[PDB]
Amino acid sequence: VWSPDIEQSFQEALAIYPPCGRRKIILSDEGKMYGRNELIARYIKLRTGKTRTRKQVSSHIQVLARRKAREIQAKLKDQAAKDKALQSMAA
DNA sequence: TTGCATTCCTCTC
DNA sequence: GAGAGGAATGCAA
Repeated sequence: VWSPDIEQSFQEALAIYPPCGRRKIILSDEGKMYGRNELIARYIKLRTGKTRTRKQVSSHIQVLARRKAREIQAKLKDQAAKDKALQSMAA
């Protein structure tokens, strides 16, 4: 589903299409309405050839955000317990 | 526990 | 109403 090749081009898309600000929507000269994940999905097909839904992309963007949000706090908790012990014991 | 999908929300048009 | 991104849920493994 997120095979190394599809994953590669997805990582490529992330570098190609920078993250959006508050404005999430843009119109082409023909009037078709565009989002970042839609472009990302589009770029996948361009390089991979495979089909990845606009929503499949959004799901992936989410889980990567989840992970990094964990890895940072799991570090802020792995030491918060070591700090708590030394303090609770120093009492 | 979490990587997937799927709904819910709120924006532009 | 159409269609979008992103947060909320839903859901096996």
